[PDB]
Amino acid sequence: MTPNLQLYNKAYETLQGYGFPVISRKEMQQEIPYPFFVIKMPESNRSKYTFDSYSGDTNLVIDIWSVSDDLGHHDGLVKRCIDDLTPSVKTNDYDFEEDDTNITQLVDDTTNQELLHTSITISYKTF
Amino acid sequence: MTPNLQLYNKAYETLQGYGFPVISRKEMQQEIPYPFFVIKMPESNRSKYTFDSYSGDTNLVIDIWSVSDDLGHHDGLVKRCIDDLTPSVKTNDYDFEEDDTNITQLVDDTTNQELLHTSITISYKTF
Amino acid sequence: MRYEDRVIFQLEQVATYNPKTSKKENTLITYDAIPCNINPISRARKQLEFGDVKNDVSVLRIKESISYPVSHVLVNGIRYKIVDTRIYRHETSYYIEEVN
Amino acid sequence: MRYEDRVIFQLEQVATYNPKTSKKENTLITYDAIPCNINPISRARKQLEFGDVKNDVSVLRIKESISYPVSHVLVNGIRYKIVDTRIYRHETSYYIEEVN
Amino acid sequence: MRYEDRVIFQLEQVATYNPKTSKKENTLITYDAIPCNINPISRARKQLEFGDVKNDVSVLRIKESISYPVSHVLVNGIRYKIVDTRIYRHETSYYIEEVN
Amino acid sequence: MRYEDRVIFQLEQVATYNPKTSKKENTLITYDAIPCNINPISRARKQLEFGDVKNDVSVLRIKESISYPVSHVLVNGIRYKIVDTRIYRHETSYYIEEVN
Amino acid sequence: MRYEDRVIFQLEQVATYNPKTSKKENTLITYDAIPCNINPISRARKQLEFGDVKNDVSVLRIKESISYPVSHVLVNGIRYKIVDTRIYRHETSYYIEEVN
Amino acid sequence: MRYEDRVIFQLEQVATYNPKTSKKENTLITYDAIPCNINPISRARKQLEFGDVKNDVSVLRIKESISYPVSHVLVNGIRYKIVDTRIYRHETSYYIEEVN
Amino acid sequence: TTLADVKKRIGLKDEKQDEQLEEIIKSCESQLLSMLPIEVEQIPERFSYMIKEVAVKRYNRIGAEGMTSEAVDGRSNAYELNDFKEYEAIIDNYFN
Amino acid sequence: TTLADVKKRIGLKDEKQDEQLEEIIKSCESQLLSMLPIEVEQIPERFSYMIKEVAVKRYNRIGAEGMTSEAVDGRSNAYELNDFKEYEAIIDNYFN
Amino acid sequence: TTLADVKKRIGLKDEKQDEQLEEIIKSCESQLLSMLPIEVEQIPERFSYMIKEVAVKRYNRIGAEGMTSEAVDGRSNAYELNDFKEYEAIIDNYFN
Amino acid sequence: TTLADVKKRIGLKDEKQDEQLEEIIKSCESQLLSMLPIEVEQIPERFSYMIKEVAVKRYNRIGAEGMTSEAVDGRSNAYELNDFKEYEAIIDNYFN
Amino acid sequence: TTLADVKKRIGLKDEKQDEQLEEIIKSCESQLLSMLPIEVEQIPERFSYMIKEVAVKRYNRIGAEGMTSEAVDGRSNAYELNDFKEYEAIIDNYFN
Amino acid sequence: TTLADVKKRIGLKDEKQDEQLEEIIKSCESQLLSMLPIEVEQIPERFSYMIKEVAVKRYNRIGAEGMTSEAVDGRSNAYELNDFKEYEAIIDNYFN
Repeated sequence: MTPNLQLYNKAYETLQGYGFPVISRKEMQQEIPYPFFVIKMPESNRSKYTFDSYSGDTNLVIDIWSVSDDLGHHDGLVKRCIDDLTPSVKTNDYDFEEDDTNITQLVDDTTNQELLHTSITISYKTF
Repeated sequence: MTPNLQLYNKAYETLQGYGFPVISRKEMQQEIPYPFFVIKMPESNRSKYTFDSYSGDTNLVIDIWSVSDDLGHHDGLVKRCIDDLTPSVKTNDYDFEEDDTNITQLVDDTTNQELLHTSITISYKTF
Repeated sequence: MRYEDRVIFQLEQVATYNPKTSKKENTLITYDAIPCNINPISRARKQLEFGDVKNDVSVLRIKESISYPVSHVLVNGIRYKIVDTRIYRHETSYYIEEVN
Repeated sequence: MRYEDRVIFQLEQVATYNPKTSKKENTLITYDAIPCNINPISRARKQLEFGDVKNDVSVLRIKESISYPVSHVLVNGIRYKIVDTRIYRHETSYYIEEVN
Repeated sequence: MRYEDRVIFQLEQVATYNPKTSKKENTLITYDAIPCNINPISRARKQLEFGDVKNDVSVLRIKESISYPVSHVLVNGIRYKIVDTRIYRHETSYYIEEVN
Repeated sequence: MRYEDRVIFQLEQVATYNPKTSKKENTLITYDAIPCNINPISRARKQLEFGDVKNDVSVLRIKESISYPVSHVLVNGIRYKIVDTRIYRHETSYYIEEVN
Repeated sequence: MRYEDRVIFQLEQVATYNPKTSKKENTLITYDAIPCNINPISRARKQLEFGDVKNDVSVLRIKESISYPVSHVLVNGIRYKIVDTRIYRHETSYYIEEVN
Repeated sequence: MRYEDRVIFQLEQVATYNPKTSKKENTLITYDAIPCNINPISRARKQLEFGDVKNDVSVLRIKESISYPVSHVLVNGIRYKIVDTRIYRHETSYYIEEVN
Repeated sequence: TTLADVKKRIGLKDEKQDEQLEEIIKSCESQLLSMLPIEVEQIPERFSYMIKEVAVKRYNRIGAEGMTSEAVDGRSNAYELNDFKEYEAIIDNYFN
Repeated sequence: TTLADVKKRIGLKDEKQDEQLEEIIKSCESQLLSMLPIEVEQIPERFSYMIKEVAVKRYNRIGAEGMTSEAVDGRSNAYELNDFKEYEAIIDNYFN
Repeated sequence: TTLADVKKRIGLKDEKQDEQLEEIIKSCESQLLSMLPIEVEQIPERFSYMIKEVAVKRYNRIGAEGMTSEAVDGRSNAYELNDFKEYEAIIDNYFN
Repeated sequence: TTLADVKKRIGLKDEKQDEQLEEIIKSCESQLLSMLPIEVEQIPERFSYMIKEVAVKRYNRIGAEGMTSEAVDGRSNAYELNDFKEYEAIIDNYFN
Repeated sequence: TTLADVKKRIGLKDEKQDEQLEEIIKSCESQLLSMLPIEVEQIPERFSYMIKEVAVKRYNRIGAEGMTSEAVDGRSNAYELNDFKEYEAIIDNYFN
Repeated sequence: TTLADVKKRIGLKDEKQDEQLEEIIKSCESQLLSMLPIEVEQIPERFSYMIKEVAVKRYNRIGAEGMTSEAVDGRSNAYELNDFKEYEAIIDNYFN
């Protein structure tokens, strides 16, 4: 596997354990209750790093949708993700270490309902 | 030949061996099963590098389309490409060495079907 | 107009944000059902950032007018937000869109 | 309406992603064929990122309505995704687009 | 035209900015009510940077014409800015939009 | 319809790229001429990256239908790519654009 | 056409820029008034970089044609720039927009 | 059609660029005048990078057709580029735009 | 008539509409036998095609039996004022 | 008639509308029995199909009983002026 | 007629529609034979072309038998009121 | 007529539509010979052009033999109500 | 007539359409000669212009012989009902 | 008439349409001389303007001699039903 799929599988194994639905994209016939997680396949740069290995920067985005009725709970999901996915993730072929994490939130009215949209970006240096 | 066509021919000779169809663009009367490879003609910068040679940066993009039913297999194609095209490519007139490779994936719904689109960029320094 | 269908009006009453508990729990006022007339149901693809949803953009009509504040309707088992209301002499007409 | 053509409805039932095997294998439910009416076939150029394809954007009509969930149709040997369904009193009308 | 409704015209007279007190307090001239004819009230969603508001874009009609300068109207308890005025031989027609 | 004009159908059959010789030489299958009906010739300015060209966007019509695959037509001495084909019960209609 | 209104044509004659005095003072030629026909006056909001202005976009009509060069018209006490002039056999029609 | 007006057709024949003298002097072939029919003259504002110009976008019609190549027309003392030509059975119709 | 002879003309090749076509044909036979004189007990074979032709007209009109015009999402049909109209001139002319 | 034969023609296999169709059929039977000669206590079996045909016409007209045309957003109907007009002539010609 | 001469006029060189055309021709022959005087057991060869002409009219009207007009997305038909109207006059004038 | 004289007027210069034009011409001759009195065995050469003219009308109408109007992707035709209408005034006026 | 005088009126200076115009003129001459009294073996020179006028009408109608209207993408024609209608009155009034 | 008197009214100032106008004028003279009684050998000068007026009507109608309406790329003309119609009331009223 690439580091992309290895990390993506670890992030699914994690977020899929909380009991809320986790998806890559919603299909039209599929009914999803709030809150829910969208998780998007990582990007990965690679370059020569030592005479014996590559290294690179692998970017993960996970994306949390909720009704705005209770923001303390939505923030509980954000903090739960970050605490499970940092400082380091470890898998069969690869190691990942948080370089930075960026949290941004929007109030979204596209759906005739006031939703909260949090986008969590984590940059992992990988070895 | 330019380094562009030399590399492009080597990348065809490679990817065309896997048994999936490889194309530069799809024409309307042409039926292509999934998965398939799109491969795009390299860009090449050139500049003076020593008193005796040029050198430059040649950019290859190969581009992998699949139905999202099985992502482990699609990732198997991505890893197979990268392992055949790196660290170095060698041809009649030119040498190529990986400076970096960038992998990005999208979930694509343009075609009323959920496809996976992976774009693999490899930057070769060339000599 | 044939006024066959029955609509339930609602007002979702917007609460103040409480920064001590991080909640802004709204409350719904909900009214007795009224005879109305409504367009045939659509179930269009709408294409949000997270993906496809079955939307319904529609118009609903009632004879004379209602005394009371409203914001959403429930009819045919679908809940809609009112996005225009248009007030003729003897008739009121509501443009409505499904939520979600 | 002349309801001459026969349509096969389908539901492609979306599975959960399995991160241990990297698969999300869907399953198709497929129904008995129904008499329908459909527009003449088009084969338009549609111009995707990878190139040209022969698309078909169309409408299909059936008398009364069906009890069961659907998502795609197969008719004339072309498979379509349903992109709107519009529910009149005695008739149902589906807007459909070819997949690929 | 039936000229049933009564409109109050206004001129909001623009003051100079006073940099010693940081104020530019305008003053409203307001006129006696005139018989007019007006479209049915809309209450459309308009979607500003801070959020949704109930807008009303409309037309108002009066017989012959008025001697005096105007800028806003108040009618049906809604205040509008005049955004076009169109001067026919025996009639004047004002395009108006609610403020807020 | 008066079916006066004669059209030659073609299929340009797409070859695989040969990386040893750097060629992807297609081959044209070309058919016997068919009676058709076609719009009057246009010669519009089309404005490409390299400059102006005389384009022709048009529709061509034939009675019943053809057994065989096609991709281009030659008629009036102009060669066109087929960009839609629309299949009625007793008639087929092709939308066509000149190449170049 | 009823040709009731009287229009004054003008030519604003463009001078050369004088770099010794930093002036390019134009001069207006102005003609005897002509019988014309014109649309009812509008006073639309137009929204410039510095703010709102009362614009008027209009059409003016005269019988046969005029011997002489023109560029602006003054009518109803508003000055307009001519932005199209359209020359029929027995009639001339000018599209005009207010300046400011 | 009344074919009253007389048109002069032209072909501006494009020369090769001569890099020794830095010239690509074209040559005009110009034909005998033909009876035609043409729309009334417009003189619209067109707004180029350097400023306003009086443009004229128009259509010209001739009976049957001409044997010879053309590219521009001169009529009413205005020179136009042909931008479409549309070839009916017994008539030819040219879309034309003024140069400058 | 047989059902099969109507079935052949409208191009059907399966069983999925037989219970409608049977009732349509049974109605056409009853109507035509209403138009003949009272002493007539059966439609004479000379007229048997009428039952087929009107059964096809009614097959197309299905879902619009009272309607002059019918539009549904860009498909529009308009219908003849009386199914047996051509045949009234034959039936009457034959008995009288 | 039975309900089931009107039901079979209109292809309606569920039971969601039997309450309406039983009233429609009861209406069509009563109207036809009003059009017969005053003495006639029973609808002739020669005419038993008219009840079914008009019941289907009326089934299609549900929601447009008093309306000559009906439209919304690209679904449109236009209706004929009298359900029994084709049959007024047949009922007349049979009793005269 | 033969089938093959109707087939030749409409330019239809395959066999995909012979099941429909054989029913159409059988219908046109029966209708013309209904329009003749009651004594006349055979269609006069003077009129043998009418069968072919109406069969072509009917071939074009497939899917619009009961419809005065038919349209969808820029394909539209409008149809004449009676296939035999031109020939009712000729058949009359020949026997009278 | 010859085929060639029709062929010349419609501007055809190849063989690709002969089997249709032959059947069209053969139908026009049969129809016109139906309009003449019963004692007439052949169309008199005085009328021979009618067969040509109607063969051209029918050549244009091909694929619309029953239709008042025909639209197909922006091309629209509307058709005269009867091909021989002008000539009925000549034929009748000549024999009577 | 000559061909050359029809040719001169329609301003047609090449030879690309003489095959069609010679058939059109041969048709117009034959039709006018059909409209004369039965005895009259020759078209009166008083009427020799009608052949030319109708030939020009027919030249314009090439491709619309049987059509009352014809349109495509902003080119449209609508045609009068009978080429000789103006002249039927003159031919009558001269012989009566 | 002279050609020049027609030429002056339509505002022409060159030679480029003379061969059409000559044939138009020659046709108008032939037609009007067809409308007068048989004993009349020449159009009387009292009517000479008719030849001019109709020559102008025909000059405008050139390229539409059979057509009720004519549209070509946004220019649309519709034509009077008969060029001599006003003058029939003068000609008849003068001789009778």
